[PDB]
Amino acid sequence: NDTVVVGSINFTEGIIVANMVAEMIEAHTDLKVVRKLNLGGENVNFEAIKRGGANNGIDIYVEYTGHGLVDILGFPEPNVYITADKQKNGIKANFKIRHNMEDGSVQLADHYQQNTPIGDGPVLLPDNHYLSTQSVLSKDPNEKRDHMVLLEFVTAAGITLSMSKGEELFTGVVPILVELDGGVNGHKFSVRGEGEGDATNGKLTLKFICTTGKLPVPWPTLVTTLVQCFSRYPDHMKQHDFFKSAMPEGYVQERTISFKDDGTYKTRAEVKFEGDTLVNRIELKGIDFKEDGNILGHKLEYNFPPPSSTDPEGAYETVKKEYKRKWNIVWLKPLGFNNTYTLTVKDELAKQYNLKTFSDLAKISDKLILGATMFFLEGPDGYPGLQKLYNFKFKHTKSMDMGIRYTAIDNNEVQVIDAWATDGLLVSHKLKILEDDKAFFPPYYAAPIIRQDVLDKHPELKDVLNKLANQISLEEMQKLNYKVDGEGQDPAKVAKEFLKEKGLILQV
Repeated sequence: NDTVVVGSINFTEGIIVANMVAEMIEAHTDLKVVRKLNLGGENVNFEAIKRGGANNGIDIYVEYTGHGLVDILGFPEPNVYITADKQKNGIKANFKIRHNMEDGSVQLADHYQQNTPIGDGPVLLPDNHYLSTQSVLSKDPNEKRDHMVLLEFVTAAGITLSMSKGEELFTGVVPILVELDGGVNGHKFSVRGEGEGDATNGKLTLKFICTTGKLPVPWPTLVTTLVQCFSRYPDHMKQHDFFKSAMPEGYVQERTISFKDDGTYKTRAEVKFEGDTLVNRIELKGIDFKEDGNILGHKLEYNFPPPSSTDPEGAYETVKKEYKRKWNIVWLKPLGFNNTYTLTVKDELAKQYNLKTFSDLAKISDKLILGATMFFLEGPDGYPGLQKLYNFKFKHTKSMDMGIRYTAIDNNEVQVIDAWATDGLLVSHKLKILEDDKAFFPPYYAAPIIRQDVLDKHPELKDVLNKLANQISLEEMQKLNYKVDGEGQDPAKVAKEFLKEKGLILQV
């Protein structure tokens, strides 16, 4: 008759699902369940489970795959979106790097990038596309200087299915020399990197050494600054490779890297051929940095995010793998619903304009008004990035909180609203969810997760909580959330009755 702590945030769905977990544990084990309400941040349950029931924490809670992937692990290494900068005869790029910290924090680094050809020869000005990079950081146990070994795989994509003279310089393996002279808050340092790039495979192998003693910043903060000419452009996208077309004269790459709540890097680099060697010479100035912050205090983990989702189940397997390795938290089987953020329209408008996807809406955005939450319109991963990816051009966008957007779309003041996919008010307001076809919002698959040691003390918990696998669909979770948010039913009572009518608990 041991006790385990199940945690829940003060949100309808969270309370319902934690009550379900609790009732399953108590119905199939001799264990007592302590239901702990956690109030606060988005990872309040994550810190509660890292603490554990032994120290006023929790042992089990229902986590979401996308939340863990994005805000705790900083998964996928961003797809770097590249656009033509016609005024500069070059390209622009913006992206976010998410540096991991040991405690589950994420240091954001917003990257703004300008590339301009060095010579006056013609270059490829690309259609909008992206470069996907997978970076692996490692160490040479025989190297006593501050150093980083970097292995990178870059592939171009974003365009559905002969070459410049500069790409002819990339048919084989090209030696790479990288020189960085940097100053961060007055701390001067130099980095020299030697290696080789192979653009036909998109592979980069480099060894960077701080030649001036200890590096005052963490090595991953410099990975993006310390050779996109070595990206692998598939045969149908080679006309969009600005970087190779600018060779051998090369290009100037300038970047502003804004570390959220910390200083900024401003980098200017010349990327060019010298002899056979592709040389990247960089000047870096870092300013406004807290000397005890994540960057100057060396609080970032020595890694880059693990590789992307080639398998549509590899997202969940990635959170499982990383949570077990870093904090010994076991991800159990998913509950079965994807509580992703979404745009919804009244179903009759969707039927009138044959709307099923976000891009169908983006083709008609200029006619429609968007009434959304501040959470959506102002989130660093909300409406800005969604608009840039879909080129949303809504007639107006109105900030509507405190129930205003629901009544607004009901009264046709607004035609599109943001919502959680399991919002209980969606069906009662005859609203249709549209599919994020470009996958801007991460899938949010709910799955119980448990400390590994708690599972060692009571190994029966895995099966008892996996009895809920694929047992709650999006529609079922919607109906229960409506049972709590439309009618005033008790979340514990709604949960217990759902589990009873599905036969998941033995009572009665």
